[PDB]
Amino acid sequence: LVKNKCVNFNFNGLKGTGVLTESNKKFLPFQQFGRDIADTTDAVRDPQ
Amino acid sequence: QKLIANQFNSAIGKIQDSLSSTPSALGKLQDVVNHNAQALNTLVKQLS
Repeated sequence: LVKNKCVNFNFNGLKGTGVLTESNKKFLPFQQFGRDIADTTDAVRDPQ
Repeated sequence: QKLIANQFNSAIGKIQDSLSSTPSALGKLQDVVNHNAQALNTLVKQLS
């Protein structure tokens, strides 16, 4: 897991490109992804 | 001269209250701001 650097990423098939940072989001056990008002995944729980 | 100066001074004094008191006083400038913000937010929301 590379953090703080623009990378191509693939999280369980969710592909994208960007900077990954540690988050303060308060997810719940049934949530894997967080979404913005554009329906773009902007927060992800690492699978491992 | 003195009466005219006093009338002008009191009238100029009431402008602060008139603008700050009546809510929809700066409504035209606020309308410009809101229209820009709304158009950009609509553009963002259309991505979903």
